[PDB]
Amino acid sequence: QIQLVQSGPELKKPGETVRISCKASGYAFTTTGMQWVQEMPGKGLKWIGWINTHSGVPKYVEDFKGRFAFSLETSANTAYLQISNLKNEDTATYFCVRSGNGNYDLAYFAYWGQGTLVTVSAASTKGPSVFPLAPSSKSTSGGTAALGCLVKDYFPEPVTVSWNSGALTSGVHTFPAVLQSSGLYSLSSVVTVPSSSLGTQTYICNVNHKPSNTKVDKKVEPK
Amino acid sequence: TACREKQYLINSQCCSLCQPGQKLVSDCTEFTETECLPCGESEFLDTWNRETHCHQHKYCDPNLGLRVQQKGTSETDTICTCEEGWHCTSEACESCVL
Amino acid sequence: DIVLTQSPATLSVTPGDRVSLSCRASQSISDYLHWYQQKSHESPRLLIKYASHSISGIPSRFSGSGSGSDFTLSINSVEPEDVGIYYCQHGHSFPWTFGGGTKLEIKRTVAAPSVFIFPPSDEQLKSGTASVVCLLNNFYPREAKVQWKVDNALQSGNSQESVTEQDSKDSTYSLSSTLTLSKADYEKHKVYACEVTHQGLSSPVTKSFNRGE
Repeated sequence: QIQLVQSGPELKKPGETVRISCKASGYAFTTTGMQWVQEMPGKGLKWIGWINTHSGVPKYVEDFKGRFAFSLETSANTAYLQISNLKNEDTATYFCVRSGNGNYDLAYFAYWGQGTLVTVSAASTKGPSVFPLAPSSKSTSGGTAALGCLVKDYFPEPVTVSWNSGALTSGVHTFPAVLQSSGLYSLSSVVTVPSSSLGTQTYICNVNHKPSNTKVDKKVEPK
Repeated sequence: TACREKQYLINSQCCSLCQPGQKLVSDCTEFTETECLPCGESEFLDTWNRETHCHQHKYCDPNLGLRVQQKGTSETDTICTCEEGWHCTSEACESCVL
Repeated sequence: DIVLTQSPATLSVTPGDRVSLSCRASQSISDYLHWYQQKSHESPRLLIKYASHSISGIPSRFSGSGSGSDFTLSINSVEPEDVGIYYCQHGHSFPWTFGGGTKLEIKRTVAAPSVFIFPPSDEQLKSGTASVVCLLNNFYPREAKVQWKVDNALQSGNSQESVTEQDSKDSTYSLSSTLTLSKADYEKHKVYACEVTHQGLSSPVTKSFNRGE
């Protein structure tokens, strides 16, 4: 079907710029105008405005006008949004949206991108240190063995934690991250398996910190 | 190119318009006709339109002494009558007088 | 600029229930109202277009009603998966505004947490910091208390908790409390314990370990 793929997560110092990409596929890029939405950490949604994928003429909502700007590369079926003179207030997740089927207004957003988190900070990127939260074998709560990964001291958010290269899916709990005093983040990803498997099955956590090009695979392992 | 009237909407191909009373919601595809949904509460459209939003009915301001002759449909505007004591100022019907 | 007031702010509901999430606009917005469902760690999903019109793929349960200023998104038979934040957004004049959100909280039976204690890694220790983890897996309600104890000393202000979101399957939360020490403080003691205090627990549970065992 129709798909909206976005750029990776960015971190920029205040007063700089950033450009977020959006690669539309599954339709005729020029038939339907591209739109942008800003999701505030926790808080609500604000429509940034839209661009004409045929004329290239954008309509920006007043607050966003002047600092935010829609640009597109037709040849690549990619629309962009670049935020100039970055303010701390701009740390949010950014979505490119589509629908209806025309190159007009249409407020109904049937297709959303995955989101692009922009982090506005004076701080620099730090890669996570991954550590094993080892299973007991001996100690079992609900007949289940718990094991995990500690994704310690990293900046900025976010981190991608999957189990056994996506294969282990259910019973997994990747916690919300916690920013410590050190100004860095830390989270843990835990998975409840049946105790028997602790010998047979080999477990791997696949950690990915895109803002520091860090990709790790820890082998969990008991004792 | 080309495109037959009251259908003429063209973008790679010929799409049809919305019958008065309906507004556009999605363009047509190589193999899907136009969207069109009927005009909401208080709104109308009297044209075979390629329009996103319908228009609000005329109102008939009682502060100007206006009654309602025909309460508008999704196809016709509101026919603005003048007060059952006052004559209308000009050939239907903005200001009312004695 | 239009104002879309979504009340109640939150709404705790048992499954199977009929649900009615409301949205009221400052001006009359005619039929230009749309409904979005945003689940945890997921982008929003369009549910309803132009107040009443059904979206291709949206479960039968969801249906919308309303005109002008007051609108209502109704979930016919609330499921445990329908746990998320629900947004209304208009079209009737530039710019477009969203609403508050009405957080939908699924109700369920009491559930006791599964408790686990994790010693700091062989490697995390060669760094010079000790992180001891307490896991409270799949429980209800959210409210639970974790106290850490080092050689029966009640630890205070050196541990951080983070709780998950309500599971889309079993309507339960999960928590991770992490006591952090210097490698020095870790090596200087022996018994590490976390004492969990839940409604689903008759008597507080204390999972523990003795270092170098």
